Amino acid sequence: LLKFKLLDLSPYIKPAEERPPEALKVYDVNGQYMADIETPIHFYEPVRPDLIRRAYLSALSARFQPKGVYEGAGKEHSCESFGVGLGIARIPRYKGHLWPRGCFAPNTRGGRRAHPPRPEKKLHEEINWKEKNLAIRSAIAATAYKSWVAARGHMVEKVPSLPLVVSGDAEKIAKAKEAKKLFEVLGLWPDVERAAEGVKIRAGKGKMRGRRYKEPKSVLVVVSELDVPLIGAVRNFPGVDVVPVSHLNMLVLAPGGVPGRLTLWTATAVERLKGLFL
Amino acid sequence: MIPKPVVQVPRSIKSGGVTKWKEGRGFSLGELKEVGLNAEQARLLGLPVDTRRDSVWPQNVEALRKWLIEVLEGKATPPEPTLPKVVKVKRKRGRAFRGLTSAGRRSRGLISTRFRETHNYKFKKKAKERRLKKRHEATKGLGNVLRISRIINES
Amino acid sequence: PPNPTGPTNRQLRMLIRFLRKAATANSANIWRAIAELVERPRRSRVVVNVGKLNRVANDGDVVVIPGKLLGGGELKKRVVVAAVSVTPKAWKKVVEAGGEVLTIPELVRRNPKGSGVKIVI
Amino acid sequence: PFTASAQPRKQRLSLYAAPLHLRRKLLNAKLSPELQKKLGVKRLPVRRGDTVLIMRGDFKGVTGKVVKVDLKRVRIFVEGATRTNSRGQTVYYPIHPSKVMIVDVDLSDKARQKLIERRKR
Amino acid sequence: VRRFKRATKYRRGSRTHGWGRVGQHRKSGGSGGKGMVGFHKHKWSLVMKYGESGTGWPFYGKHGFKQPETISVEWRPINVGRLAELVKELRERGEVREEEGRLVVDLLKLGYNKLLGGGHMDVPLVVYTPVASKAAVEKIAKAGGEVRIVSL
Amino acid sequence: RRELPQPLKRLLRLRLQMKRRKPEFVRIDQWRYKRIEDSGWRNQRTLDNKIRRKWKGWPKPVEVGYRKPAAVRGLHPSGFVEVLVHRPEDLAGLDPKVHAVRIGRTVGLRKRLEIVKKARELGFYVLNPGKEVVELLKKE
RNA sequence: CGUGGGGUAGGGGGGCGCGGCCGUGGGGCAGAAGCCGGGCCGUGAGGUCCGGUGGACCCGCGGCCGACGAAGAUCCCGGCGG
RNA sequence: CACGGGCCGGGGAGUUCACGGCCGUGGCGAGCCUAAGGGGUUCAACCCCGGAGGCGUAGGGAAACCGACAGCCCGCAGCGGG
RNA sequence: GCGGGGAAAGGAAACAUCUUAGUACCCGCAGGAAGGGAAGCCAACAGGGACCCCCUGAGUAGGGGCGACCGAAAGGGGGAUA
Ligand SMILES: [Mg+2]
Ligand SMILES: [Mg+2]
Ligand SMILES: [Mg+2]
Ligand SMILES: [Mg+2]
Ligand SMILES: [Mg+2]
Ligand SMILES: [Mg+2]
Ligand SMILES: [Mg+2]
Ligand SMILES: [Mg+2]
Ligand SMILES: [Mg+2]
Ligand SMILES: [Mg+2]
Ligand SMILES: [Mg+2]
Ligand SMILES: [Mg+2]
Ligand SMILES: [Mg+2]
Ligand SMILES: [Mg+2]
Ligand SMILES: [Mg+2]
Ligand SMILES: [Mg+2]
Ligand SMILES: [Mg+2]
Ligand SMILES: [Mg+2]
Ligand SMILES: [Mg+2]
Ligand SMILES: [Mg+2]
Ligand SMILES: [Mg+2]
Ligand SMILES: [Mg+2]
Ligand SMILES: [Mg+2]
Ligand SMILES: [Mg+2]
Repeated sequence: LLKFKLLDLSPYIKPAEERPPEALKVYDVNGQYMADIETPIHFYEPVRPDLIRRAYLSALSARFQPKGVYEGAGKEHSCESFGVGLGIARIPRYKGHLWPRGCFAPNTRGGRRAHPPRPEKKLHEEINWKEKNLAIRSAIAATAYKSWVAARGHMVEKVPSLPLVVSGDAEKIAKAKEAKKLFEVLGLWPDVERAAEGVKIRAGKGKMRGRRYKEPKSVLVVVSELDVPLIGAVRNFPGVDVVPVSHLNMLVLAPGGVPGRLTLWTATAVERLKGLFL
Repeated sequence: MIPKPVVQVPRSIKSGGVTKWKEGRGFSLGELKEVGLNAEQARLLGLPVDTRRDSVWPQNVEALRKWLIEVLEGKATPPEPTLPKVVKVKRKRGRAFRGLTSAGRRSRGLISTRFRETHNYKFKKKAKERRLKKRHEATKGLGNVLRISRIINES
Repeated sequence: PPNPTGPTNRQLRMLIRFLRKAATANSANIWRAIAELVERPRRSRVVVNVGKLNRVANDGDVVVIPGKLLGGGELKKRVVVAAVSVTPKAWKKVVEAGGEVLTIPELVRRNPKGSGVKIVI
Repeated sequence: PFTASAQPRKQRLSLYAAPLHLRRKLLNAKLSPELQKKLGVKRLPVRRGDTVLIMRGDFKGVTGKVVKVDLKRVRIFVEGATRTNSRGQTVYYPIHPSKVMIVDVDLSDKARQKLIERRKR
Repeated sequence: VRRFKRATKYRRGSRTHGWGRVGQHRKSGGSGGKGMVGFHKHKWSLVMKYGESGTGWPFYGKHGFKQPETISVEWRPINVGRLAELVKELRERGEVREEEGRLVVDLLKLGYNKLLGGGHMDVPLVVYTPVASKAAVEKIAKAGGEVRIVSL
Repeated sequence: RRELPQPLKRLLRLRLQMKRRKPEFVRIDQWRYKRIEDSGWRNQRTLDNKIRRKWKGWPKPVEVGYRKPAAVRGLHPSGFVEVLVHRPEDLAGLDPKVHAVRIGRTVGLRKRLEIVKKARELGFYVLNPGKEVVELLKKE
């Protein structure tokens, strides 16, 4: 049924890293192995970085705001070209006491900008809904590989197993200290430490516009439903994103347009995932 | 859940006999008489009432009977009545100067034709479309460009 | 124009590489031809409906489609068909016609030389 | 009342153009642990007559009595953090209130006790 | 999806921007008028290339009249082979009632107003259609079904 | 300094000769005009361009005939492959026989000392220790 | 493998640089950007390093987006010459 | 002995929208896509709904009106035989 | 926002009908919105059911030196509902 999803190119092409297992390991709040669950069908999608990049670029481009200049900028002076015969160039000039001063042309000081940004410009890159959901399934499948997460740049040496799934009791934790303990026992605290130490003051003009700090991404937490206490428990960690499973999107699944994000799935979220994005 | 009336979309000659259903303006007087209310009682209960409609649809009658049974048995809360709850009438200044008297209405063409078909409406509508660069006004000569392109590409 | 670049899909790129290697190894020109037909630009890629298989195939035929197989029309023959991709309706029709749907690498592994395989575009 | 906007231009505009009753909030300084145990509060607005310990700068470690507070600059003159000009006159270094810790409280003002009780509540 | 560099990047440094040095980039005189103009004087060669010789019909002139769309019928026909596929899908989905020992199809319910004769019929089915072609009726009869002409 | 095989030695000597004979690529009148004195090469598409037409006695245009041998292209004049190092952890994964270390220009003196000591103890050829680092290590 | 190597207009292919954004990895008061001279690398756009000056920001790599590259317009503004 | 620039610094020119043709890729495929809009959200992002409508699936004719293929041959690739 | 008076430049590769455009502009008169609004309606023998605004119908019908070019309405989906 998924034979076209898993294209076996043996023998002339040597196989890559193994597909995610038929079951998923589950860990308790204490970080211990507890049980197994059947792997959802979303994890069998092949990783497609081009499709992931397209879907991510669409989701990011939907956020931009229209920019422009003043419509009359450089154009409201009383000016006029005085023709030839005065020994001077025939660009428009000031009419009044400032007469020979150039005016209105894009090459004149104070003149209009020739091709400024227009607020009617289309910044959003639309994507088909089926294509977007296919890219989301591909990114979810990419989270289950250790190679992709390491290539994205996460610290996954201490993680017991990917896809990383925790028990459903973790959703009741309502305190940042308890959530930090859970991250420490599950091996995600090194990646959160990487984000917290890798925050930096970015170079350029973004500091004046409110982009002074460029922070890395550490861990994406997936819960079953909205308003669980774990969201408020973990949302203050540096680089950590927490969403319910129905709110999964490319902006959290593939930051930078690259697949493979260190994801902590709850068991109830993994059960709920089987009827979404398909 | 307050039921919504279901009416037939009018079957045009262009359609060729394909008929569909739509949300009507309100329940008919015949449908309301089938359940034992008039327009005033229905509007007090909060139902939408269309005294103009002549049709009587059995699905509308059944939905009305069911919901009215829940309402009378207290398992449902009716909405506020479908009657005017506010009366805001502004003082009119310069009606003759703004052409709102009978002579002004006649000269603006509202006595004879619809507001959408009056000439001032056409002027304002085309002005708004050209200002916003809306559907057809984003390109001038769109029809002629299409005609020539169709001739060239379908020869 | 922007010249043909080849597919951006790494699955298609690996499948083309697989077909070229199989053709070189087995001295089967069919795999080379199939790879050349699969490498084609996206605006002129091969798509075949199941109804065309009714004409261009009889019972017991092994057919390779260098592109997508779409489910259109009715199928009344029993055929083994391999394709780059198969729509759900096409796979359903091929199955209830008694036939089989294979991947192109599966067909290559089953028949390394591609003897008797018919190219259908 | 100080902007809640996240934009640095709005933040700096609010801080610079805050009226005096808002600029009083910028004189808040941490109390010593002993003063915290005594009063039940963690911060108090620095007032003339308070004794503070300078925690940063060239005069770090110097404790003195606050001789002057300027709300406009949001600055305080601390006894001991001084120097001599070219003519020999002694001048005070303007210290930001956030760089000192209050070790003595001037509680002779009735309004100050009300503020203390409000913060201890 | 693939992305390409804009032409202006290549054209920076070239003086004329691809418009040539003799015939430079000028105003609408370089296009021979503004808009779709000149087709009877200096683009008549274009008219003779694409349209009818002599009259130049599709560019210029009238031909015939239009029957009013508000009084004409908008037809949505369906061929017999496509109908067979549709009835197969409906019977699989349980949408078909075998009312008289045969399948029953309503074209108006399905969204069609005319039955054509393209394709093959393989099952006995009764069709309710306001219009059916001769070959469509004959092929339905060969299948063993029947066409019933309803009145609009 | 770096030992190379014999074809690479011959190619390095040839690259030295080609660098000696390579012309400087300038636009017309770059010597004359101060507003274009420091500009890089510009292949100006003009009517009466004589550099492009390769007239004898004029400057020469940029061509791929002047390309140096590919096997030794981009090598340091000592023969080593230069690697930009911005901290002592950058030294991991480098081979001292093949690679030379070039410290980043904005690396501070404190980190430069550690980079130089680690690289020299590992046997790397450090190209640009710096005058201050050289004085400190001489003093040590 | 080629009795391949000139080329304006023009068509096609690749790359360098500038401002910002999404990621990723770093440098900086033991001295960032900028400026002056110099060595090395690259056919080249350009890169990189050294010495001086300077005093807080900046950069490598992958992706994306532009108010993105000047020698000239009796060009505009300013400064300054014979 | 054709016109422009005294010099230097900085500025200085193929933009965006609509529509159409085409190309390179990606999704789905006898079907493809939703628009306005609605619900939720960590709130212009994002998730879900919304198939109205548009294009394709059948053409011919001014219109009334009518309404469509696997039969044969040549033959590239490919396959099989010598 | 409402009522009234009301161009030309340009386009049509000349130009007058035309367009530009009931625009620029002018005169008068209101509100926080204005105007519209409750069938002497639309449809076609099947039925909708005041009005405004949004998406569509649609550059379709139609107007027009039938040239340039101009250009609905009914119907459907929504906001809202008296
Ligand atoms: Mg300006
Ligand atoms: Mg874009
Ligand atoms: Mg800078
Ligand atoms: Mg128009
Ligand atoms: Mg030309
Ligand atoms: Mg000429
Ligand atoms: Mg010119
Ligand atoms: Mg003529
Ligand atoms: Mg006639
Ligand atoms: Mg010449
Ligand atoms: Mg420096
Ligand atoms: Mg050549
Ligand atoms: Mg970059
Ligand atoms: Mg020039
Ligand atoms: Mg001057
Ligand atoms: Mg002078
Ligand atoms: Mg001249
Ligand atoms: Mg001159
Ligand atoms: Mg104009
Ligand atoms: Mg004219
Ligand atoms: Mg004229
Ligand atoms: Mg109002
Ligand atoms: Mg009113
Ligand atoms: Mg008009």
